Amino acid sequence: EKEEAIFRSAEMALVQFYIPQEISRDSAYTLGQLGLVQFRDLNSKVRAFQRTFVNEIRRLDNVERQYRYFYSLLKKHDIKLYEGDTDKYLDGSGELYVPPSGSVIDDYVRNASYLEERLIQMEDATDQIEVQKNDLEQYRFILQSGD
Amino acid sequence: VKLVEKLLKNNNLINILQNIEQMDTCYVCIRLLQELAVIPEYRDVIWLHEKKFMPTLFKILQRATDSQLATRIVATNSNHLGIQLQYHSLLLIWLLTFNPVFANELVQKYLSDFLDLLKLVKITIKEKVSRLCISIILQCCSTRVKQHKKVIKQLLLLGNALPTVQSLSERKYSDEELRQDISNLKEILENEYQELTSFDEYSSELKSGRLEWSPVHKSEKFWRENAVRLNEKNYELLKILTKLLEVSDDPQVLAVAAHDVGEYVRHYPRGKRVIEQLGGKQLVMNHMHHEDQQVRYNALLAVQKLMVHNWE
Amino acid sequence: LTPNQVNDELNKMQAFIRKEAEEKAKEIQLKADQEYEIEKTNIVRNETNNID
Amino acid sequence: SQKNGIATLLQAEKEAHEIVSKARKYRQDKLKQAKTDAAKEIDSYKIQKDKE
Amino acid sequence: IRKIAESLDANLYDVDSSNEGRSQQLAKVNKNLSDLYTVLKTTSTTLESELYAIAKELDSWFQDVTREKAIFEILNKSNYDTNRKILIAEGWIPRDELATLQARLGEMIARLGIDVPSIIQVLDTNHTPPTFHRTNKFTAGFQSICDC
Repeated sequence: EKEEAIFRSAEMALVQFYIPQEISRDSAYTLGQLGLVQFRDLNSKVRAFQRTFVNEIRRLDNVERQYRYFYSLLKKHDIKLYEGDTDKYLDGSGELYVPPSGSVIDDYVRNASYLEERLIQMEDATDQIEVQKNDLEQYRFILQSGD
Repeated sequence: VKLVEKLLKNNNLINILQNIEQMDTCYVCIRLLQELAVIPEYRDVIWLHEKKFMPTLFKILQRATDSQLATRIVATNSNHLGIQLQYHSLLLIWLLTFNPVFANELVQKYLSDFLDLLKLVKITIKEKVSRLCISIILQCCSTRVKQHKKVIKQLLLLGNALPTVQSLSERKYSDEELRQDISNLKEILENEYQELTSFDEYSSELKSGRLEWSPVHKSEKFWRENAVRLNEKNYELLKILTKLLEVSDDPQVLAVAAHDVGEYVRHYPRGKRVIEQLGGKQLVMNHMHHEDQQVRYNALLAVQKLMVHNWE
Repeated sequence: LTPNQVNDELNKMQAFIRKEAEEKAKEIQLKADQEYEIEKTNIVRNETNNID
Repeated sequence: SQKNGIATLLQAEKEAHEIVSKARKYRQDKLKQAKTDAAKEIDSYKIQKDKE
Repeated sequence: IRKIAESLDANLYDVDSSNEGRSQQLAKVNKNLSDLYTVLKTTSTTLESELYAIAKELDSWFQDVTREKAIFEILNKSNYDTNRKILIAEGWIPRDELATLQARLGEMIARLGIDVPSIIQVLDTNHTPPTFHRTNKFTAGFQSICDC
């Protein structure tokens, strides 16, 4: 079937939910893949700091912070990025195939950390040789006038 | 008891518990066992008879290494059987262990096989796994049995997921029944490693002559907190570690040599002159030419230390 | 699909909840049995100390 | 069959939690018996030694 | 002398009025000279290799974090309770899709939910359902300018 809805107007049916929570997040792909829908949230009279997901997003946001931090240094020196190869194929048309993923994000958090250590140590422990070396050769040159 | 004594030893029954490519048989073999071994009477005795079929469990879980939602051959998979099998397996395996002797033995028996057991939830989990996946390691560390303070060391050393193990904790889960123990896990798991007496253990392993990365030392803020006591000790056995440093074949020892040299970063320059007893710059230079990445990463830090410290 | 899956959904979810109820009612009581035993053993050791 | 099933769900979950609550109450009774019977052995075990 | 020099420009240089100590100064400076130049070339390869390796994957990781973030907020648009294991949310479904999306829920049960619609029975409210219009993938600008 198909209704023009441009010589008319449409209507989307609401649905009552009593989904048990036991499929809470593993079922995320359910609507993440081809949800193609809108919601009427019921969470009212209570705010971010008062609700639950605020807590984890507080740990999350840090990863984006450090990522955009990296981006500057990455573009800094001489090199480009291949761009998201997934973006060409992973977001391929409209698919039910979106590969599953559960907790791996936390593994990503720890790994991006371990990295951020690498990055901080590198940047802050390489950014000094310059000046002390420079003054050292400066004095060396000064030595030449000792005759 | 005598009835089950007959029922235990068989020939084909072992096959009924061996069909692993086809999972129909062991399934019941062990669901009925679960409903069986509830009472200690049969629990202990039957454990005294089946100490070779753990590989059953091992496959029942190791399969998940490669998995995909809409793949493999199963019809009506886990509405009641597909991973209800895993539910059985895990619940029985932990359930039975509550005689302190049981886990006390099994841990030393198959440390490693239950090492990656941590991976059970490293990536994937579903509803009923939560309460149990690590609720055995709960028992593997409880303060009621021998070696309840002896082996988990290596568990942590090879795992290192501890930060991500915490990362499992925060994401709230619907059930109360699991937040207490999961918190308990980390709290106890921190009150010993941070308490892992540094110079005691350090000098012990040093005088041993055999060494591993021993990443405790590199985690060093609390170790530098009393590095002055190392200056007291003056680490002349580190003068010996120099002798160790000329010739090396263990990647761990070779790289930790550089790491040990390098911790000066948080240590006062009053160590700089005792270093000045050293200082032939071609030494760690030729070492720098040893470019093996696995060590080279921190070999950069090592060779770099001298000059930025000059900045320091 | 047709509105007939409710019988599966509700009944099976209650079956899961009940199943878990038996599992953990028996499990917590088994833990009770072991704790019973160890604490009784410790108290018996104390009485043996008195007797010694 | 869910308009009148909200009360049924409430009752089923309440029963599922109250049965486990009574199971844990039975656990606590078991522990109380453990202690009160490990401390009452002086009636027989202690008087064994004076008979000796 | 030194104060004005440094305030303007000066680098302290303990020197010798003859060429004898010249040798000592040459020796002491050459000490560090022999190695100074390493710092740069050493620092190079590490950042080179690490940036090459990471670049290929950081973008993917950003896509990830974004996607899981979004779904987490979507979840956050729902309700939870402890005593009763029940999750609550509402979404409005096309009138014509009154049954196909249930078959689609069929695609999230076979192995991902125990015959799980998790609900299919609906209680409806007088709240005005929204309408919709589409441009038929051929006249996007037409309808867009019409409706704006």
